[PDB]
Amino acid sequence: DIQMTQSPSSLSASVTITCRASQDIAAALNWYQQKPGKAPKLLIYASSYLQSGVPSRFSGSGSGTDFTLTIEDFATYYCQQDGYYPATFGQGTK
Amino acid sequence: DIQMTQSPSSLSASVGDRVTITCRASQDIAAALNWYQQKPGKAPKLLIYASSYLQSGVPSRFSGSGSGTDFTLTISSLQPEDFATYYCQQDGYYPATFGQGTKVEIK
Amino acid sequence: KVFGRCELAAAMKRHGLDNYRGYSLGNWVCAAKFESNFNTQATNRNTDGSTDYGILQINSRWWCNDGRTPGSRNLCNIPCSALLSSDITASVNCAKKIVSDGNGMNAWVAWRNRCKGTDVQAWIRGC
Repeated sequence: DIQMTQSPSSLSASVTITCRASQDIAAALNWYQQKPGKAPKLLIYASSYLQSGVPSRFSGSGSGTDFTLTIEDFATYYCQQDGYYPATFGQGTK
Repeated sequence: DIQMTQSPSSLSASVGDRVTITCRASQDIAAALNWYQQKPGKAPKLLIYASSYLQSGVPSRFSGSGSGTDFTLTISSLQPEDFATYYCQQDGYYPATFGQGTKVEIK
Repeated sequence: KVFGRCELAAAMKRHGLDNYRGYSLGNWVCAAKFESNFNTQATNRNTDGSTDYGILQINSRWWCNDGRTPGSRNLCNIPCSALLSSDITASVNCAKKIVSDGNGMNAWVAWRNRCKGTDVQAWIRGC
């Protein structure tokens, strides 16, 4: 399995998240936002393609193995690679 | 998009009980339906791929079936380690979409 | 074997399916997902007596020979139990024979109904 390591694991912050793949996944990396007891919602597809309805303050970047998400929005954020079987998530950042 | 409807929303049963969770897609998605397990404090992890393919290390008490619109995940002998929220996800049409999840608790 | 999305696209592009007969690469990946779930060993027996084999669900009455299928034409001159490999060579090669023109992907009903005319490039996005 391709292990997705996010850092940091937790963040306190008042009104930049990293994800690292163990293997080169090119740009096949997606970002998800989950609020508590809610389903994950897809924010960004293929590194930087924002989904319709997601505000511009959310941007995404990176290729190969090192990726970034850039910041109501207190939630857990997950990266997920869906280019290689099995699709995998990182452990999240809170 | 495709709207996934999952049920029930939560459940609680005893060790050894048979439990079943249903997922209904808003249109026909063939077998392009996965099940994720999210244990507390953890990421979602792929449990079943494409309606019925068990992922490695997943115990054979889990299974899944369905093709088209209606899908099921069955845990044939509920165990305390299954304490988790389970999500279905259709991955046949962009964008991939999740069900609302089912929290499973064990007396 | 079960392929990942980008793993299958890359394999298929090396095998020359990218733009083959004016069919862009996303078309073939889309068709494989619905037909086989990217599973090189998927087999589905039809009520018509034929069986479909492999990552591209190639038929035992027309294209391959499984030995249990009456009226077997085997136009790809290959036994069906060869289309179940982890290498997709035999499956791509038979797909190239099947799609002889710009209507050839209509050989897959799933491609016809699900993928035709949609944004198939979506399937290779990020690869």
